[PDB]
Amino acid sequence: VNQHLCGSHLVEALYLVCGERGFFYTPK
Amino acid sequence: GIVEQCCASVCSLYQLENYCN
Ligand SMILES: [Cu+2]
Repeated sequence: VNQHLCGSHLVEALYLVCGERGFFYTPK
Repeated sequence: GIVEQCCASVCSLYQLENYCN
């Protein structure tokens, strides 16, 4: 399902999705 | 980009996978 994700809620979602792979958080 | 799109618009968890290492 589609997501409305701002601020810290976006990095939680990144953490969940990527897990041990890790991720980059790169705003504009 | 993703940070803006997810917040200003909406995004999918599949779109988020593009940001995994
Ligand atoms: Cu909140």
